[PDB]
Order: sequence, then structure tokens, then C-alpha cells
Amino acid sequence: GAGSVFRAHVKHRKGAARLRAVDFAERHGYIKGIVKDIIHDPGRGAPLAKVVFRDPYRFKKRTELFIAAEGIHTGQFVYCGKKAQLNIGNVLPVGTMPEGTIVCCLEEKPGDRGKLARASGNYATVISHNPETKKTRVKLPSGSKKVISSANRAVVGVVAGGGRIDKPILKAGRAYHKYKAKRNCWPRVRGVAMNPVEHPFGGGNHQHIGKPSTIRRDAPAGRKVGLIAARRTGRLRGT
Amino acid sequence: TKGTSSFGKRRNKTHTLCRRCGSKAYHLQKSTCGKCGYPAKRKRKYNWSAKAKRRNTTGTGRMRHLKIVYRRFRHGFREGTTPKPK
RNA sequence: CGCGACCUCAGAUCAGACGUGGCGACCCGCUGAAUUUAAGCAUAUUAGUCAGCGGAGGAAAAGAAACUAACCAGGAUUCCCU
RNA sequence: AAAUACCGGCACGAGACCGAUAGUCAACAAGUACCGUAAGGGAAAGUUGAAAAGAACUUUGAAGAGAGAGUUCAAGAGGGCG
RNA sequence: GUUAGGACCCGAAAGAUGGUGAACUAUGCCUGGGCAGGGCGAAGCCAGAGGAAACUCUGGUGGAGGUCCGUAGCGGUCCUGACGUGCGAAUCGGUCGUCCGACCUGGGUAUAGGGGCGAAAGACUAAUCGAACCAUCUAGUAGCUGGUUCCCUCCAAAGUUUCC
RNA sequence: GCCGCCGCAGGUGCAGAUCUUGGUGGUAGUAGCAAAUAUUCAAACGAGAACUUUGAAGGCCGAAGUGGAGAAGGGUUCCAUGUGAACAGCAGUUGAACAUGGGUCAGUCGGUCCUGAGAGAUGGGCGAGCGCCGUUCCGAAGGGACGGGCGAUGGCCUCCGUU
RNA sequence: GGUAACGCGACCGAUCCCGGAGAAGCCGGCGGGAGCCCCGGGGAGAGUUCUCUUUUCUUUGUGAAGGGCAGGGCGCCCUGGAAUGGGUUCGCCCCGAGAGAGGGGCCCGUGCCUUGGAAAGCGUCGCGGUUCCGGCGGCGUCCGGUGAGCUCUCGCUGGCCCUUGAAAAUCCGGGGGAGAGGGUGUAAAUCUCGCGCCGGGCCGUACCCAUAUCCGCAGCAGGUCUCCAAGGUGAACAGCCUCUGGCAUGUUGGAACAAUGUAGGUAAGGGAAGUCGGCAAGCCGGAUCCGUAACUUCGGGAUAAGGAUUGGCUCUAAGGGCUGGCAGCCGACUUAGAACUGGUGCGGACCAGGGGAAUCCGACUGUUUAAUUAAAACAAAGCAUCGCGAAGGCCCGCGGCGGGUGUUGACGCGAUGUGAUUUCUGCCCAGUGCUCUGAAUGUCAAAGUGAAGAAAUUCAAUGAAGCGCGGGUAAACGGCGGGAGUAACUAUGACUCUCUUAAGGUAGCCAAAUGCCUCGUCAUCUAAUUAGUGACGCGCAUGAAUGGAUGAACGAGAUUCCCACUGUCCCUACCUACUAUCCAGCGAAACCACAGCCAAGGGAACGGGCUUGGCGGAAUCAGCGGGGAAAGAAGACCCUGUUGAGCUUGACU
RNA sequence: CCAAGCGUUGGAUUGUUCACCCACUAAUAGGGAACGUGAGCUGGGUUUAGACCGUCGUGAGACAGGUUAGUUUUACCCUACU
RNA sequence: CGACUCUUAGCGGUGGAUCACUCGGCUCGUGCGUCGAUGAAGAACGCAGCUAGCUGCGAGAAUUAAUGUGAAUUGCAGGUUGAUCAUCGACACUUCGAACGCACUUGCGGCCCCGGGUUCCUCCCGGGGCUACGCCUGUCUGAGCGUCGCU
Repeated sequence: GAGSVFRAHVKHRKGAARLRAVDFAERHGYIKGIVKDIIHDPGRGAPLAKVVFRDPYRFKKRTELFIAAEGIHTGQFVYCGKKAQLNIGNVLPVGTMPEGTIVCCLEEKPGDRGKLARASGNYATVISHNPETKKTRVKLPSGSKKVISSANRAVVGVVAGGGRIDKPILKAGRAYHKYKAKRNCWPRVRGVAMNPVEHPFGGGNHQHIGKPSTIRRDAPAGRKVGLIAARRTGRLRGT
Repeated sequence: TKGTSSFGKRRNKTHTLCRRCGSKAYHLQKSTCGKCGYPAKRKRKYNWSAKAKRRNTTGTGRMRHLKIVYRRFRHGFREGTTPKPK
């Protein structure tokens, strides 16, 4: 997967999905923009959303591509900055917004344009606060909770296109078309189903592995294959 | 099927005329010459094929500036003057 | 705010002069094998050789000692005999 | 600077060598006919006679092929012809 | 007479540099073209009747899906049939598998040899693949095969001994 | 054009190497010119008619064509005048052979002109080296315009292109 | 100009800004308009006439560009407010967010009229210059009617997606109002109105497009991308025949009609008795009307299985539109029933499933060894582990602020494990893997730090990770015992002890696609069965995501038996097509010490040639397949070689 | 004992060489002929390359342990025989 | 008797050894020691009265001048005031190629000056001259909260 025949299929896809910049508006007060269409993008079973903000130094109309928060609809108003009202699809920094509220398309560095929580059905909740240091705790999707920098922001709600793991894909084709609008990756051939020279696991009379399928973190390539650095193994009971 | 049926799927060309060596060996998709590497600033030539070099050096073609340096050489590169009249 | 000196740095179809590429038999600077010898083979051998890249000239390169000596001392460099 | 090196280039002079399956791949429209998509691979093939004097006229045939005339010291040298 | 040398001539399976190929096929991308006639009848809807309520029966309408029969197209089961100095360095014939979907094909494009591509057989990479092709190093090395050109005259062996 | 005697010198003597190159036999006038239905009668050109040319009969393809026109690729094979050697696996009057002589005309039908997957210069950076990486990323990357004003053209510097 | 949707011939003006167009998937249903096909009548020329036939065929026309009207579609505007709900499609679907009714407006208008345009074109009939005509004259180039027919187009409406179905050159329309034009004149700027005048360079343009001009060494049964597509029977671009246009049977003629072949048929009586095996062949087949089992994941199974009906001609009955519960006229199909009738003949050729009752394997569709394996292999949805919060995991690279996953962010990228659903998935951390703890602490290199010594050198303490010590783990790789004794007939063993390991095989499931002994043994199918299926478990070596047990559908997959039907057999016959054969013309190959009748004998132990016997009579045409240890390729098996390569780890470096 | 004159058959399970059962029969004796006989057939078994188990090995791999699918070339020359 | 089969000889076919010739190679030696932006080496297309190949040459195309030589060239026809032949010093050389306005489709441009549409008047058809990178010497126009200066 390191190049050529694999690289992601980008043509019918509809934009890269970000926040705004930051500027004097977001930084000393607030700005308002309107929503002009919710809109589907491929390689990403969740919807985007165009939003005409008006540029505040020339006559113009800027136009962005947020990650659409459920409950948004068209025509509606989006008011944002360091003051703006905490309701839904209204953006303002973690510094400001209270504990308990849910967020999406959250930032990690102050000003980086949103890197966390934009896949379908993902949050990044706010827990606690410490205003000498200017730091904040945020429970992310994997159980853990990042210390974060208190001036770094997130649109309010929960991400659109919710509940996609539900339905059984049935037919093998429905896979193909899922994985024909992403990258060369599918009908996946097992490692024991390769000769001596084509995968280390496969070879001989039966179709066994032979070697234990855990391996050192500190292997080289060609070998680091299987369960990597595996803390434990088996059917997971208890917790 | 590998043999003579698939020999009948031909209606296209990899190479054509180079425009330096002139040698039907200029690879379209890759766009340098197979004989000389046309885009490349100097030539291509090599010391592992010698019957390769001696199809193609300073004797071979016309020599049309050179064959009259050698002649101009041997008295003393005379320029300007003209032989005595009648 | 202006005016002037320097320093460091743009742009030109500004005025006049230079370089590229070729041939490569002999010369200079790099980089650089394995067949094969060892009655096997890893150090050794092939060999600083083959192939690769670079620069020249009518020759190149070297060159008037941080030199050889151990003598009653020879006195830049290259080349042949030893 | 010289005394050194020079199977490429420009002219030259020789040979106890080879003599057209030899000697260079090449004595001749050869790095040419032709093969390979391309890198590349790459032949075969010298000789009438002193002179063209290269056989008017006749005759069989539709035509090639023939019979007699004739040039030459010879066609028992008749245009891939000692 | 022994030896180093291309060393009496002819012969490997290998190994080593530097170079040419995706015009067949393997796969990812851009852009055009293509696919008889029949069968089965899922949701959604129209009345017609039964019951206290839920809701249920009878008749129509409708046009699904890696659904069936089956043509063009793509493929290649059995005859272990023909052909086997052939028409063909893998054809042809009757019978066969699929045929609105992970379908079937033209053009432009990316991937290069311990390297690519693989619904995975060590498959495919220009009639070559358990490591493609072209030139050189190279006349590569051989306790092993095959050959080894004129006459007469004279003498004429060995397969046993130690050490490898 | 060549040979004997005394002396020199060496790329010096063939039956063979599934040896190299050239030429010729037996087999042999033998294997063979068998896939997709089929021909026959008259004439006229001629030194030569089972096959060409005209006319009449009987047939096949059967619009998913043995029909009519294109793109790749071929490169003149297109079309008339002749020729009978060779070739077209019997024959030739025939031929896509041979020899001579003609033939491809556009604002409106294409390429050019724009981008697609993708190819790739400069700034930078890597590099012993020819060179490689990268394509918006360490860049002073725009050489143009309607007007405000100075002073210079052209045609009666009147009015405007031209700096 | 109009209430207004919007209309009229023009209808000034910059930088800037906003949007339109170029700009889109595939599949179903219905409607409009051309081409084409059909049907009744009129012209002109043909064909046929023994008899009939107002007959059978040929042919019958108008470019672009402009104006005018039909034909189609509207998510366009007005008055007006509707349950006793209404409007309406094949399906839908619409409405106090304004329906029915009435009246208007905009876009396409490839159809008919118009100028073009009859002056040309086509059909026929007749006259000139023999030539050398785009010669010249005449008639004609009509009128009606149908449609789920086929082909192209144009619109309206529905379905599908964890699949949402290109870019930009180019060109228009708007908001805004920077400005500009001249003082009622001759008027000015200004026009996206009509007329007019000058101009468009370069390269390609012939022909084949293939059972003859392209690739396959050739005029090669191979292979190579599209466009248009008439009548008849049919469900039909199927199969068979025919028009338009095409062709000379595909590098040969003539004569015979032998044995072998290659491709077609037919067979009295029996019917797999043939064979490894029903291999090959044959049987069934179209549509209408009845009728249909196990089993099931309720969807299927299912054309199950099993029957009957079907020709020809003479009738009857139903199913529509248009003009003004009735009258007139206009009309293209089907569908049901009855009768007469043939030597019991009708899907008359052509097209066109053999059926049933089980065992295993793989859920299904899909892919795969081009050129000896299409499968039980690969992939698959579903299940489960594993790493990872970007200074990041996984990965490429000789190198650089290098690149891929990524225009991404945990319902996310990467790495393995089994294989749809239902029911289930027991014990073992001693062993290796992998992992988490650290000064509880034995091994520890570079570099230093210090003292001894005249230095060259040596000793002493300090001492990373990794190894030792101690936790986590089997949907991580696998592994899951031995022996004596006991019941009132005997077998039998519920019970009892005793040695051992990390436990010691828990659910289930068997002489299997897996059991040596083995053709295991009771039962079932046959006259007879190393076969097939139903139980018994002792199981050499069955056992649970290294998967265990089961199951509807499915299969060019492996296996058994019954009804059908057959030249597969008893036992072979005869016919047809093409060769073979004989003749004229053309005319190659492999192979070849020398050659070519046998016995026995010896001999490198199986002679055509030697020795002893038998014997030996030109030259040849068709066959055959005993012998030449026949040809075809320096044995592919085995062994040697101090000859190699592809694979793998605790071999060595 | 002389006698090898004339015969010594049809079926089920199995790839069989061998084995065992049904039925008929004068009888269902045994053998050679390159273990007679593939340019006479068949390829059903073994004994290539695909695939699945059941033991062994950490493994590439291995099985007189079992399975499924796997292309049978030439005659026109001499002889022989017709 | 005859065909056919084998041997030998004569003469003919078929084939191209052997011999004899050589404007060609091989080896040694000597001497000189010269490519290029002023456009190389190498390619491509053109050039004869009759001409395809080798040769030689460039729209001045089997070559033009000049110096020398002094009556040809030739395969057929026609055409001494210097034929033909060697020398090379004056003149000239299509398109590509390091290859140079931008680009490889023989395609689109910008800058000036000339003859024609003219009566520069832009657009129009012809003809000419400049329009690549890198780098050194200096000249012109400029940038900098770099370092200072004086009002």
C-alpha cells in the first residue's frame, strides 16, 4: 500500500472538509454566515455542507465546507466566534463553552482547522477546566481524554450520517462498490493462501501457519505481519 | 491462444522517428529516444558494444565542414589573400 | 515628511567579451565487480583490473626537497639498464 | 623546456606474411540486401576476348528452343561467358 | 621433460557489471461504445365480503432481484471425437457454462527484473518465467563424454606398494 | 608460368569430432493439390477454351448478409494502354505480377484551440558525477489598463491609435 | 405597451460584485411527431391468358435559411374560495401554503402550407444533327385509410445506491451607478434595428477494411473497434424460403464405385446381459385445459410427478369510434363454442427439458493453471483477535523542510485469524511466542573519573538497553495418560484402590473424501454384491473460529439403485456423402555402415551376415501392421561429481 | 496305461494378477510363446505439475495411509503374411 | 534374341574443386598532430537533357570565380578571345541537431523598419532585422524600522 496502483480515487469527491481560518472576528468578537446546501461526498459516507460567510475586508462571499451536524437544515443561520450562542451548528472555543455539551470537527492545535471527530457518528466531549495554564480535558472516541489548549474550537452537535455499521452489507458486490469508491484494497487474500516466497505463513501439505501470529514490535518489514505487539490474545471477556 | 490468435490484436506502435538520430526508435509514452536519448543534453554511447560505436562516428557520414579543415590545414590556414593575376 | 553617503540586495532584447556539444588511441580525478587460483571455501587471489561517471593536450601528469644517507658524503623531474 | 607514451585522425614507405570457404564483417551499389516493437543482430557475391570483331542474309516455328551461313589463332571462349 | 599463461581442439548448469521492452497478458486511473423474445410475480395502491376491538379473508392493479429459460457477446464440459510432416508452433465440429451484473470491449494513462502485477495455479510480464530479453567481463572453469592427418626399421609394458 | 641439388623457415600430410561451409542421391513420379451443397448449352476475340467476355438455364449468401460505407494498420495495391519470360502449388487470353502513363482541389468536413487520469521546467534542495527529488512547497514570480498631470508624433499636431 | 405572467424594431454608461449556461449515472412504464411496413381505389409500362383472373409486378417527388399555422409541455398570471370531499393515471399523484369552473401567457415547434420550386428531378411517348447536346417537344408526377408493428427522436412520470454518476476554454443575463452628451437646434453623444462594402492562410482528403490489399515467415478454417437493416411462418434480430445488391463453391479436371477410414441413417426378437463406468446414441420437448409429494431459512421446492387437448373447412357468441335505454355511418384484431369431414391424420418440416429416491463435498452469484487439472481450490457476506490520538500506527526510499495510507481522524487507516443462517464452540500458562512491572538487582561497552609508575602500561570503583528474577495471555502456535480388584449361574461391570503429568478427550460425530488388521460384524437392496445406504464403537492416527455437529436453495463437482429408452451387447446386415483406387497436369518430407528367407550352436549368455543343416527363378500393382532389440530426443527415474540453482531455520560467516 | 484327435461356457462385488458366490453343463485341467501381444485398442490402476484430510517436523516438506481432476505422436522405404 | 540388373571405357549432362592471375586485407616504421554559438559530429529532404543505386554537391544543387594545365568529355543525341583536368586563396551553403522567441501538431506569438490595399489608417496579403540559458567587466532604473548624516 505504499503507492502507484493503490492511491485513493479523487475526482467525483466534493471538496476537503475544514473549519474557517481564524481572524480578528473569531478572536475578539463574532461573525454570521448562512447555509446554502447540505451535499453528498464519496469516499466518506457522511454529508458535507456549504456555508456562505461574507468576507470582511473586500466586497465578496466566502464559502466553506464544514462537516454537517445532525439537525442542521438549509437556510438556517450559523453565528460563530468567541462570543457566539451555544446552540446547534454554532462554533466557539472550548475556553468558552460549558461542561456536558457534545462537539464535532474539534481542533487540537489553536487554529489548525479541525482534525478530530468528523467521521459519521463521533463526538469529543468536554470534562474539566484549569484557567491558569489555559488547559482543558476532552474525552475522545477511544475512551482516553486529551489535555488540550483552551482556545481551540468545535461545532456543536453529533456528526451526520449516523448509524452505518448497522445494516448487513449482504452481497459481495455491495462491498465492491463501497470499496471501488475508495482505494485498491478489497477481495482480500489470506497469508496462508500464498506460496513460500509470497507470504511467510503459507506453504506445504496442510494450510496451517506454524509460527505464533504475535510478533515483536521491533521486527523489520516482511515479517511484522499478524498481531503486532500484541498485549494479549483470545476471546475478550470481562471488560 | 498464447500463440497465433493474439498476434492478431496488432494495430498500434510503441516507437517512431527520432529527430536527431532519425532512427525509428523514439518511445512515445516515455518521450526520449531509445538510441540517443534525444531530450538529454549530450548523447548516449557506451564501451560494452564497440560494433555499436563504429556504425556511427566521424568517418561515417558526409563530414561536410571537417573534410575541408584537413585540407585547409597543411599550407598554413591562409585567409584574405588571393593568387597573383595575369 | 523630505535631502545626501555608504553597506547589503532586485530587474533589463542595456554596451562589449566568455562557457555548453563532439571525437577519445595515449594522459589526469573518481567510483568499482564476479567468473576464475587455492584441486572444497568464507580471509587471501583475480585487482584498484572489466563495466559506470567526470576533465584535457599535441603529448599529458611530475618538478628545483619539512630529499637519500650513516659515507672520504650525494643534490629538481621523467625515462632505459641494473 | 627536454629526454617518455600514442590499436583514434592526416599523409607516407616496407614486408623470409594471406591469396577469394584465405586475408578485415566488408577485393563487388557493406556496416549494404534482410530480421527484431527496441536494445541490437547482420550476409552471399572476383575472371569472354588481343580487340566487341557480341553471330547481316536465308530457313522451321505463335514463342522460347533450333538447322545452315559468318568473326576469331579458338565458340572444343556465345554476355553470371579462363 | 615438467609447469604459469585462452595453452592439443570442441562442450556446461552458473556467477558479474551496464542497458532495452506494458503493440500479449496481470492490475489501478481518465474517456467513448454495447446487451433477442419469453417465465416467476416482492413493496405500494382499487373495490368485495366477515368482527365488539385488534385486524383478517376473496378479486384485481404494480413491476422486484449479483431471480430462472434463452439469442448476439464473453467463455471453454464431455466425445479422452477429428487434425497430430496439421488449415493452426493449440485449430475445427457436435454437445456444453453464463447472459441487467464482482457485466463485455475500443482509445488515453501509471506501475520495470530479486523488480512490477496477482478473487493466489509459482499465474502473467511481446511464441521465453520456481527469476524476461540485448551487449560485455569470456575463448569463464571441468578429477567427465567425443575426436587427435605420411611410410619402413629396432625395443617393447601396467592394473601391485606406501601417503591423499 | 616452373623444377632439381646444399642449406634455412613454418598457420605443412585426414575416414571419422550427432565436427564447418558448399554441392548430389536412394526413398519417388511416390505422400499428396478431400472443411463451409453445383453446375450446363451456345456465340464472339485466338497459333492454343473445363476455368476469361457476352447471352440463356439451374443454384447459394438471405438485411446478426458472400450486400452498402468507416476507423487502426498497409502505402499506391486505386484507373485505364499493353506484355505472355518468371511468379499467382493444374492452366491464363486473366491478376492486387510485370512495363509504361494518369489520378487525392474545401472559411461552413477534421486537425489546430480547452482540459481529463496523468507528463514536466524555474525557485529551492539533494548530489563525486552525467544527473535526481519535487509542482505550490524556504521565492522581490503582475511588463497591463480607464482616467489625473508634464512634454513629444502623424492628417490643415483640429481630433485620436502610437510612446 | 399590459391588473399581470410578459409583450413591442431599436432603446446610452467603467472598475467591482452575484448567478446563469458549457455540465452529465443506469433501469422501468406511458404518451407526441417523422422514416419503414401494411390495406381500398386513380394514372403510365410491363408480365401472364389451353381454361379463369376490373388481374399479378414496377413506379407516383421537394434541401438549408426566412415568414405563417398545426402538434406537444409547463412548479406561469388574473377573478374566484372547496366535506354530501373533490380532481385524475396503465401506475400514480394533487389541494384553504388556494382545488374544481372560466379566461389568458411563455418555450419547443425535425410535422402541413409559403417563397425556394419546376425553370431541376424521376416515368413513359415521339422527332432531329451518324458524331460533337446538361438536344428539343407531350402527357403524367393523384386520393383515400388504419396501428401495443419495427427504427430514430421528443417529452412527462416512477424505481435503485454504505455505488450519487468530469474538467475548463469559450459566451450571455443582472445589482450597482463611476461617468459621458447639447441647450430647443441644422440638434448632440449613442444603438445588442434594417440595408451595404472588403476578407478567411497551414496540414490531411485516391483506394482495401478482408474465408484475397492489415498481424500470424504465404492469396494462412486463427485473430482484430463501430454505422444503416425489406416480404412469408413465429412469441421472436431463432430455424427454414424470397425480393434489392452480391457470388462462381473458396490453390484442379476426367473416369470408375474395391478393402480400410471420416461425417449421416436404419434396423426382426431380447433389452445395459457390453464396460472401470449407460462412454456414445436414443427417449422427453411447442402452446391450451386439468392435477402436483417429501422437505423448507415459508421465500421455495415446481415445467415436480402424472394426464388429456391440437388439422382442414360451414357457422354462431362477445369484446370499439364518429355525426346528430334510439337512429345513421365508420372499423383492426383477438377469444370462446357447435357441426360436417379425411386410411386415427393435425407443435405433420423447422424450432423444442429424459424422470424419480438417496450418500457425501462447497452456503448461493463470481474467479482460476493462455498451450495436458474448472474442482471439494481462490474470493464472498457474516463472526473474532490485533496495533494506532499525528512528535502517531503500517509502508516506500541512495539522498533532501523526501514520499504513500489522507482532499484522511477511531461507524477511521493499517495486520492477521475462520468462512452465509440455525445449534454450539469443554480442559492446559509446564514449552515457545508475544506482552506489562523496576533498582526487590547478578552479568554490562564506548567515553570519562582517581591513585600507583620515568612513560610505553596496568588495577580499582562507577556501569544504557538487552539477558537473568517476577505478573498478563490459547478466536497466540498447539497439546489433551498407564495398571489390578469388585453384583448370590456366567458374562458383565454401577463401586474400590494405585502410579503419573501443564491438563490428561468435555459436547457431539464414524470401517467416513479420515479405521492398519479389513473384503470389521449384525440388519437392508440382488438369483449371486471387496459395491450403496441404516445402526453398533473397541476410534493404528475423529473432535470443536488450527472449528464441531446440522441444513432450504444451488452445481458442465464425487458415489449407489429404480422407471423410461436405445445397435452398448447376443450377432452383425444394408444404404448415402467424401476420400482411398485408375488417368492428365504440378510434385515435397522424416530416415539411410553395408544390407534384408528360416532352424539350432557358440558368442558381451535373445544373429540378416560366422559355423552345421533347410534352401535360392526377372520386374512389379493393392493391402497388413509379426519382425528391423523400427523413427522421433547426449534417460526426465537411480548413482557419481570435492558441478548449480528455488525454497526453510538452531548450520557457518 | 497309450493317448494332447477335439472342447473346456453365461453372470454379481473388485482396476485387478488372486480371491468367492449364483446358474448351465461331457468338462467348466494347467502352462508358454520379451512374465505372447500400447506406430493393435482402452487408460480404469500405479508413477509429474492443482486440491483435501489422517501421523511426523519449529519449518521448506515427507507417506506401500485414503481421496478428486489430470493431451496415448509416425509407415509412402526392406522383409514377413494375404 | 529383348527389358532390367552390375563393371569398365568413350562422348554428353549436372556441379564449381584445382591451377594460374589481384586497383583488396593483415603487421612494422617513420613524419605531422587539425572539431565547435563565426552553428560541429550526426541526421533529414532536395539537385542531371536522357538517371534508380554507390559518388559528388545545396534553390548559384554532378557545382560559380580565380591560379595552373593547355583541345577534350563520351554510353547516344544536342552543342585557342581558352575545351577538359588538377590546385583551392575570392563568393556561397535547404530543415533538423549543444540548437536558441513559445512549442513539436511543421502549430501560435511579440518588438521595430520597408514595398504594395495606402495616400500610416488601424486591421490586410507580401520582404527584411531582433526575441534561449548560464557568467564576468562596467553603465542605467530601483528596494531595504542595514549603518550613519544635515535641516
